[PDB]
Amino acid sequence: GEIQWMRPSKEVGYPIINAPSKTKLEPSAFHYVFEGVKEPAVLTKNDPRLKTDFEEAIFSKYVGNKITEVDEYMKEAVDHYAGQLMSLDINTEQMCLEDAMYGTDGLEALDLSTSAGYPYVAMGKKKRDILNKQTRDTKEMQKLLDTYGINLPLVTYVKDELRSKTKVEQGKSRLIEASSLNDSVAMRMAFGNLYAAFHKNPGVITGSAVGCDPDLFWSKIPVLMEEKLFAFDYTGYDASLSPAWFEALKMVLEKIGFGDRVDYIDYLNHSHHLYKNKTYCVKGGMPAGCSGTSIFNSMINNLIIRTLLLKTYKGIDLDHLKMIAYGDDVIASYPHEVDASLLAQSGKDYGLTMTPADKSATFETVTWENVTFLKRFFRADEKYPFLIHPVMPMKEIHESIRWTKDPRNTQDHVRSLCLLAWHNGEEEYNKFLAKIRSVPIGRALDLPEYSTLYDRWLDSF
Ligand code: NA
Repeated sequence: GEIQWMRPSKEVGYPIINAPSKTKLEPSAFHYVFEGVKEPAVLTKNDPRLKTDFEEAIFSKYVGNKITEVDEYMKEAVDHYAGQLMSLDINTEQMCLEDAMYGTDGLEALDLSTSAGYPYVAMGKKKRDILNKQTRDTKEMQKLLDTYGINLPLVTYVKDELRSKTKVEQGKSRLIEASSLNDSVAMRMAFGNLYAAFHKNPGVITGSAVGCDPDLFWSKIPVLMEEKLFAFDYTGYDASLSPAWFEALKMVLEKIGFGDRVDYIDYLNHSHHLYKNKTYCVKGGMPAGCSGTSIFNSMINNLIIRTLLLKTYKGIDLDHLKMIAYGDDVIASYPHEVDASLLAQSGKDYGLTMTPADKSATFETVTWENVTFLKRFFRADEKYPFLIHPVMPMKEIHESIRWTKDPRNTQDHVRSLCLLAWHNGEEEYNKFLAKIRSVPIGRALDLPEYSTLYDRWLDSF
């Protein structure tokens, strides 16, 4: 991805957009009960903690575009992945406005919380004023579509979240490039059934895990994998995507029956954004921060891995590549060992920066013992080995519980963390609960005991 130009929005007929400058994150009642080192990300140029230009830092993610056209290796990758998706008999029919808005089997309703984007953000109009869960009214939305159309600028927001001290000082805050409600709705009408099919089929055929439930899905992943695992991390995946990857995605869509609306992919590839009082044009790069792009980023990841394997290992049998992606995150396997370091080298030529899995200093063999997916390790249950626990280390959980964004959601926040932590074992879980109950706020919470969670897990299969 590359920024073509940037300048005063006024010069191009757009208004100044107002975005919060103060974090909603504040120390929680557990701030001194647990260890942690993360702080709220810098949200403005004037933040005292900054040690470099903020504007430069947040847009440095656009490293440029390494490739223009789709080569022969990418074409083969497209043919193989598209052929694989064809086995799912995905309904190519457009989804009606109602379901696209309020959800249906395999697709959740629009998030009434998130931004409505332009121009609604500048008109002070919220989603709550357009959508009616109880009525499932599409009248209002339909008139807004007719009035403002599609292909609207994306509203850029800085993400309010915890970051390491280094990322804070270097102003390395992540961004949210919100699509207008109009575009979000139009894209779900065009691809709604595709989204539903992926959400309903997490695994090695879709090569996707979006919409998955780790508590249950972890037990299914191992049997789908080939003998030798391989993985790696990407540095700034979304922003690094070159225009060629978007063209390869359109080819996949065309082959599976959506050639009808590949134009929507262009909107993601060549897009314009509004940030504060400026407007800018980007070539390449997947608009980041929102879930609406999770599926497309996952599909593209399937194309990238296939391409690098074909380019690095002529004669590779893709029918035996078994991988599952969630955006840029991935767990993959093949019957034979492969060299991730070599694959990373090939990746540079395609505009991708690949590094050792889980932040290792060197590319080491990936095993069921050290592999992680969505930050969770895999651990067989002591009593029932066939049941696999998704294990997220307590470090991140401890980092999270030390801050709060709303005193009213304290119990939901802590309960969600408990659902993650108990997988670490009864001993660790009880220590976690004991510390929570060492302060008044914690003692007033209704939290599940270990045996209660273990029983509920067994009863969920
Ligand atoms: Na873009």
